Amino acid sequence: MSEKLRAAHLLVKFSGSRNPVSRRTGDSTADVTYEDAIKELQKWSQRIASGEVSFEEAASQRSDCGSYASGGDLGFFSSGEMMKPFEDAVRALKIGDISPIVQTDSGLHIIKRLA
Repeated sequence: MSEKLRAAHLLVKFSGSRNPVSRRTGDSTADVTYEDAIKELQKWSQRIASGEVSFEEAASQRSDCGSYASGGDLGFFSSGEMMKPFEDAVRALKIGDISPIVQTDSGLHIIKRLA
């Protein structure tokens, strides 16, 4: 029951990740690798978890995905409406839970369930 979900996600792009331009670089993220990207995502995913910054604060600046202008959080969607490894993580956490560094087609993600 209840197919509708709400979640917040961050997206990091890296040199060669199909699209070498992040909202965090604006021009190109072709200088940062998947390692440097994980190095970065793991810090924001850390701070968001530790309480240094909120997902919103990190996402709006760092996330290359359109949710940068939304606060990282998305609206309501039907379970399975996202990406395979993305939704895999979303279902793997409840409200208030954040997922470990999950890579995707075009880069890196961390997601937390809002509802």
